Amino acid sequence: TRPTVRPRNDVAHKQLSAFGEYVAEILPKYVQQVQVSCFSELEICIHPDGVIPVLTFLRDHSNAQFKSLADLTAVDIPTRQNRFEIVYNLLSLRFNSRIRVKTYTDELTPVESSVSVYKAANWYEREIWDMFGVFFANHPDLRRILTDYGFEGHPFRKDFPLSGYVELRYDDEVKRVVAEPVELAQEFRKFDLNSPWEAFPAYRQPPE
Amino acid sequence: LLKKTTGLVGLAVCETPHERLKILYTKILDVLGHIPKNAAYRKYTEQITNEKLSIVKAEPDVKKLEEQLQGGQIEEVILQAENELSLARKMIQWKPWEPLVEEPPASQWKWPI
Amino acid sequence: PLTLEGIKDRVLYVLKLYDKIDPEKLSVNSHFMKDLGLDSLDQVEIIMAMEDEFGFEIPDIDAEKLMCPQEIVDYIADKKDV
Amino acid sequence: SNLTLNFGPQGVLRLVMELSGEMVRKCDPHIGLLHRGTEKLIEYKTYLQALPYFDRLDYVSMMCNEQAYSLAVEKLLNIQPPPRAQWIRVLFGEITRLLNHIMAVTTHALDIGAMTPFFWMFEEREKMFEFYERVSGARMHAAYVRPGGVHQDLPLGLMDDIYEFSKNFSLRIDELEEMLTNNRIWRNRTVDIGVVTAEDALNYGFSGVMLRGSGIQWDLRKTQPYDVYDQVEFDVPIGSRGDCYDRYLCRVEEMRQSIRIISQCLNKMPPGEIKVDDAKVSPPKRAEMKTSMESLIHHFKLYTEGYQVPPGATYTAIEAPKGEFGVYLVSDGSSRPYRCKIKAPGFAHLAGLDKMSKGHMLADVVAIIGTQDIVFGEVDR
Amino acid sequence: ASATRLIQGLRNWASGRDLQAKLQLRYQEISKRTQPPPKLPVGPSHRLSNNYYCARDGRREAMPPSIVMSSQSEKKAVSPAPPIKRWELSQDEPYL
Amino acid sequence: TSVKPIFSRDMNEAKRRVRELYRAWYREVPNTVHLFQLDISVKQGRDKVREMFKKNAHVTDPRVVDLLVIKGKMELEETINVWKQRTHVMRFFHETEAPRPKDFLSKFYVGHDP
Amino acid sequence: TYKYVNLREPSMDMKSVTDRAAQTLLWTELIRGLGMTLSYLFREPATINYPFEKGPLSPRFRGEHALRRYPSGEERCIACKLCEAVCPAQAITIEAEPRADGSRRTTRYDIDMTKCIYCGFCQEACPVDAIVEGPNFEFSTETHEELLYNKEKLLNNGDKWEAEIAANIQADYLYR
Ligand code: SF4
Ligand code: SF4
Repeated sequence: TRPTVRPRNDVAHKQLSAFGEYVAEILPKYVQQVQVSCFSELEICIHPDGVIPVLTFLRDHSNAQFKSLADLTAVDIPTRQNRFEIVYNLLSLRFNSRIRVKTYTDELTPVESSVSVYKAANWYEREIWDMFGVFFANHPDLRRILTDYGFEGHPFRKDFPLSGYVELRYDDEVKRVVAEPVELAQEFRKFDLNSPWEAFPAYRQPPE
Repeated sequence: LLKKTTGLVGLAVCETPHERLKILYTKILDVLGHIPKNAAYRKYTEQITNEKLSIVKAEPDVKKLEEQLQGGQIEEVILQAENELSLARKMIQWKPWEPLVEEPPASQWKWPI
Repeated sequence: PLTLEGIKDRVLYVLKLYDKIDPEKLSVNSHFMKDLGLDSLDQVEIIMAMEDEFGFEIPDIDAEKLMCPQEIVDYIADKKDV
Repeated sequence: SNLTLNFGPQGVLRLVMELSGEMVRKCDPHIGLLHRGTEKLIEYKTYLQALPYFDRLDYVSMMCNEQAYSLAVEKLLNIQPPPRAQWIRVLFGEITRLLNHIMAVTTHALDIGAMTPFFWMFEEREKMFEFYERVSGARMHAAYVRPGGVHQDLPLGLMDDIYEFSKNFSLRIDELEEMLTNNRIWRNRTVDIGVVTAEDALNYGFSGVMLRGSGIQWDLRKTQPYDVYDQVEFDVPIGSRGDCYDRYLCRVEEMRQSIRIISQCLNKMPPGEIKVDDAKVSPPKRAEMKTSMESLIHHFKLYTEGYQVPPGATYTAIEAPKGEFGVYLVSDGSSRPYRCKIKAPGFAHLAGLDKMSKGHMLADVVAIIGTQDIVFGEVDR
Repeated sequence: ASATRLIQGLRNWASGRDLQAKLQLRYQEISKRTQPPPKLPVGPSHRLSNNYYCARDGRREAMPPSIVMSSQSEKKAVSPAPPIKRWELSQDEPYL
Repeated sequence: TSVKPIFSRDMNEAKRRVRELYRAWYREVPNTVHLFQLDISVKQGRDKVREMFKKNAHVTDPRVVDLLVIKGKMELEETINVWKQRTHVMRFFHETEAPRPKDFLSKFYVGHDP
Repeated sequence: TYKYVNLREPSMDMKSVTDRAAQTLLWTELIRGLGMTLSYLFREPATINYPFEKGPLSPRFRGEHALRRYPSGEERCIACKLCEAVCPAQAITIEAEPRADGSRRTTRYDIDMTKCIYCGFCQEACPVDAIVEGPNFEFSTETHEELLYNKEKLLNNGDKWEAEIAANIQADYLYR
């Protein structure tokens, strides 16, 4: 498996497993899972009440020192009762490392805003309001950032269509750009591309 | 040696880093004594703070203390000790050594679905 | 703000400028919800018309308890001397 | 009372200023004017089909974002490119870095008023777009760096022209630097302007020059290295005061060090293939597509279905010229992504615009919007 | 390259640099637009023996993420990696 | 079935928030018609605000009406601060749209849509 | 491995202080900038004489689409729909049926050139080299629907541009 296969880094794998044990035993109040991927990336799956205690720990503890917030993300998974999966990507410059902190919410439970810890989130989770509808409590200026001002709905929810429900055009009667129900000259053609043969036996889920 | 600048913008040069780190490390341990003993945060933070404080008490030089504390300039070691002190003062209020507040739902971290 | 008859007639003048209230059916003790047949937002904009006339901010906890114009004129009497 | 201005869209940006005469008390950038819903359209398209969206995010740093997405997909696939494809990726990534820093420095000088080095350096930028058109067929959006390597091998005589360009480009940097660096008017527009402390730069999620102008010694080509950046020799410029002038000097020195890297990549290009020799990921050659049965089946299934990526989530960050460019890719096991969050540096930089323009004036706002190299395609997605 | 030596000397004096050595206009020193045809090499998997795909499969050697902790002694405090080695200053041109 | 609240603890605090939001919109509508120089009357804009409040009147969940009050606050912030243009204000008045068929018979005549 | 830009201390002897004051009072670096701009005044400009002179291109260039034929007049396209399957913009719409001699051919082959992103996945997915993205970039129109090509327009593009398309494919197919 020399030329074409990506080489495994067992050193960083063992180090991130040890640090995952470390975070799981310092903070047992919120840490629900700790997992390390096969390409050596650490995920800390926590409870949504501990967004501020976990992220302030990793920012401030001298073995962690995750000073930088790289990215803040939500993922919509409609088969869960807590469909939204909030992802914090953190960068430690002292230990040259990256950690993923993952929590969850549904449409109505608010998540505590991490602008007290990382001010970078002041737009990021604001984006999560515009795109997903996840409210963030105790945010300084929470409003839409990317969609148009009168836009109803949250676009990156997976029950939201690819096109919108409204389209704009200039109307000369009212001398104004107006919104109308969307009608395409050609429908977006849904392709069914999934092969019916199993690709990865390692990821095989056990049946019922 | 009177290091003229730290290199980092907004971080001024501390004149006496040894006494400052000794005061901050003993204050970390004094705040950290209020945590129960079975908490892993107290044991780990006492361990790393005692290692750092023994290294500070072992060396009179600033620069060799920088090459053996292994944390960059001495002023950001001071700033990290301040961050650790504020963290321990928060960790007293949060009390995170307790058990898990709520089990997750059954397929909450199952991926792929 | 001086005489209670003037304040009561001014409250009735506000309510008779309000289009949805029947002027014949309107009395001093008539309830807004179950006599006059008004929405809650009708009563809310009545209270805002009273703030336009009398010129003082009425809070929320004591604007919900104003269910007849007698309670309104007694509230204005209690926020003044008369 | 105090003044409130609306510098509207007459990229593009809406600005709501709260001013106190000449000063700036509050800067609210209203964005979303180029929000096109890229990372929702990625969800319905395959990995090869989602590749050309990354060309159009940072549309002056095309092959860099191609490289970051290709590294994310190759990390989830557990495959690696051949060495020649890696040296080609680093070569064209540093050519892309020259493109982006010419765009950055010359438009930052154009907005302040120095309109001449714009025209002087876009001829060099025109020659590098000819390099892109020779390697891929399009001048800007190449769709060249793909998961598995690159799409097609270098045409014969391209490296001699990259040599002839790189031999002369340092004089172009020198005459740009002659026009601007020691110029007292350029220094008066950039020295006291937007001083960013290192702790607030780490806290605000800044990356790249926005960190390194403030003295933070962080470059992802050194610390978290990708394809062959541990095999090239270059220096990382570090600022001292965290202002617009140090960030200007950092970008000029990154052009210098990119020329150094391009010289080393021209002298160290290895022979070999340019795609991964797994034909279940990268497509076979057209000569063997038209002769072999397995290769025709793999051509059919890669250009209709695409490769299935194993289920998993990754955050792959590279050092784009604007900073840390990241792709958080979530794969559910199919041949289309489940999720693709696109971290771009300009979003966090434009979030920090409000702190960077406190206590400054109105004509310093254009200098601060210049020192953060803000392309609104990567900001609004 | 067509400028007379008076204009060329005025130009080199005004710039202060030797501009004919490094001209930003391209001339006959470029590659030919018509090239001889290539012969691209095959990769390492173009073999007729010892070339089973089950010994060079990348997508199927990737595993699900190993769960370190789940909710279903005097061990050392650890960091996610050793601390970052301090960068050495350049010897080429440190501006020092 | 025990959930974490957003702002309100029951329906009465939520109706307090709905009531204050309606008060703020009712005060804002004359300024909105004035500075956007809209062609509608003040009464017609107030009827549109009454229609948009009564559209969601069936909700009996405190968290849902909490998020509705928050989104009405965001719309009011985009109206007071001149962030919306005239087009965004007039998108509530679906003027250029055709009248939709209401009965069975005209919907039978025009197409297949129930 | 790092270098400090802008960490020089200026000298403080009378020589260098007088040098900096002469630079202040006599505007020496401003004269340096004037000298560089005067140097570019006496250069030959980089300006080509378009439309009579054209910018240099390569045989890989991705311009206007065309449908090629075999050297017997038979069109190469056999309706396999790989090009609309891989089209990242869904700009290609294909409909097919067997024609009168039983051949697998298209009845509809549309490319919306206003949807097209000009990335050439259709020419590299095509197993028979039928659709190509040829050399033409000067095909601007005065009307939007003139950029909505059907099969007849693309076959006329192939018949118009085959003498150049075949030479570009001849010059480039060994890299593919
Ligand atoms: S060039 Fe790309 S976008 Fe255009 S028709 Fe071909 S595959 Fe589609
Ligand atoms: S143009 Fe080529 S890829 Fe498209 S349907 Fe025809 S033969 Fe297939």
